[PDB]
Amino acid sequence: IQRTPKIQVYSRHPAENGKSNFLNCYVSGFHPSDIEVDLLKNGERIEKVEHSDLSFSKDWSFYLLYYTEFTPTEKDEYACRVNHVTLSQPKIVKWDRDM
Amino acid sequence: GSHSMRYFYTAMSRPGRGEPRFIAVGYVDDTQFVRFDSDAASPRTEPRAPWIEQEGPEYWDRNTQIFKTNTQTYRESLRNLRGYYNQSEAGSHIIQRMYGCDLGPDGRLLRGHDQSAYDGKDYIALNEDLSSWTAADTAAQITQRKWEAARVAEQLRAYLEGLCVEWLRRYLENGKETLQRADPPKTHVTHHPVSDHEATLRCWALGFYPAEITLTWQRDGEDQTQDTELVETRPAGDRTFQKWAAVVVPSGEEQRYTCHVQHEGLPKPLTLRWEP
Amino acid sequence: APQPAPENAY
Repeated sequence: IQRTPKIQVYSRHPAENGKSNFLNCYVSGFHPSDIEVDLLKNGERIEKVEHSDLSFSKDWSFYLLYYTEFTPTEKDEYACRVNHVTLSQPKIVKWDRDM
Repeated sequence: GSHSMRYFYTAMSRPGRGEPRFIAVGYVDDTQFVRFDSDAASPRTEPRAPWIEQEGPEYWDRNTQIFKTNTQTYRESLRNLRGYYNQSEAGSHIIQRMYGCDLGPDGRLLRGHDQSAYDGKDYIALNEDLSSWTAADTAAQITQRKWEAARVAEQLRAYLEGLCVEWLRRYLENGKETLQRADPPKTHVTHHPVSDHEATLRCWALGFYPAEITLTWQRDGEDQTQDTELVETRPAGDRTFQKWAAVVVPSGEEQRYTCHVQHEGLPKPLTLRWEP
Repeated sequence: APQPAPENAY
């Protein structure tokens, strides 16, 4: 049938407030392949965001990495918004620097 | 073995929104090196790793023609399978194909692969003998008779034992500084108090390559498999991967827990514990 | 390098 996406939001390097890093949202284990992923900054969609080329794992499920440079802070909140056919409502996952 | 090359093809139909999209990507171990997307402005095979750029024009035109030709053939195949399942022309479907060769640590062909799926379910796969097929259902059985009648296995075997291994060895050499370099994980243990009597110990592994790794928590020399939260290895975006394993423990008993890390880049497995 | 010979439709 169809498989819902697993989602992980994290940074490329250890988070250091005031220091430039990269924000990642890794969506995996989903099928079919169409998926909508947005990175958010304080609830607002970040404009410049890139993603890897569509590929899949041994179980045939797809995986994609969406990423964008960013400079962490104590106040600013970050998150990934994912929509897939298997989701009745877009799923939001906040960035947790300890995850 | 120690190395492999894989190509991954995805063809997706989308009725009412043009012809089926075809995308192809090639990898050597966990490093992608080429891509092709029939939806691009000007479809062409493009480089995705530094070491493949040196290939001449003939390489790229050859690749592009193959993927362009495939783009058309997969559209035919999607029509064929829709019929094999008596499906409607109104639904979107997906054929996926993975194929490649595995090399042993010495460089000899360990084994070849070629499997397909339809809508995420295994459909047909070339057996390890590289001579026979395993079809999942009566629909795939039609693809099988057709491929046996066209001596497809014979051609796959020649490529898998021939060109596949040849080009993989060439890539391994041109990109040896990275493809033949294992980067060990940077490890540490964090502590996150949950309640007055419980706390979370999270064992981290960062910046490692390749993606293969073993991360486990033990309590008293013993494994906490069923009690360990293990996230899926994830890409950092700089070629390396990350992974962590967590276990909730009774406050005060943290010293009875040890984290064990196994990675190709490690001459010897690592044992970690929380260091207050 | 990808499998070269023209692929047979499914």
